[PDB]
Amino acid sequence: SFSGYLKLTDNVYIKNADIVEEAKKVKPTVVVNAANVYLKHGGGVAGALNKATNNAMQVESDDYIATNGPLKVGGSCVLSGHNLAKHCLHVVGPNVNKGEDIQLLKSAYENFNQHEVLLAPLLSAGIFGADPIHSLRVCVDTVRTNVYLAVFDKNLYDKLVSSFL
Ligand SMILES: CC(C)C(=O)Nc1nnn(C)n1
Repeated sequence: SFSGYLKLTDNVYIKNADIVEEAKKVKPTVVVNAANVYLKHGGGVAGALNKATNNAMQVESDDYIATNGPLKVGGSCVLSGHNLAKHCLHVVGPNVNKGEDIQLLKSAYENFNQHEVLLAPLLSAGIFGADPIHSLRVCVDTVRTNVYLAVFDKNLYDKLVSSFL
């Protein structure tokens, strides 16, 4: 199962890891994607997860959007995990760089509660523009299921652990 994680709370764990590499190693039941409403997996975690699936995630996602329309900011959908996981939970955190309401970050993390265990990135962090320290705080105060957080950046990982209240 998951190895090398630092335990933050009863149910939240954290590791300085590449979530693609982590997913290929563990093959978790659920890998969380830092998705946008259109499921256009261009950059950040989404671009990296999609590239690891050889674009199969994007092909599946375009069919999902053609049938269902876009997700809501704060919403999610469950699609295939391809070669990374059994399932991919595509969760849309607010993109602060698009002027989206940061208050939707709690709604976004609530989607994790539908899954007993997940491998995930910090929602709205990275290219989504939110403060990752705030994202981790909302994660630990919202998610009640077992979440294994993969933080790519070592310097950010150290800052998150050292500042964790
Ligand atoms: C109270 C408001 C800001 C809120 O949480 N709205 C919401 N959360 N997820 N979706 C979708 N819509």
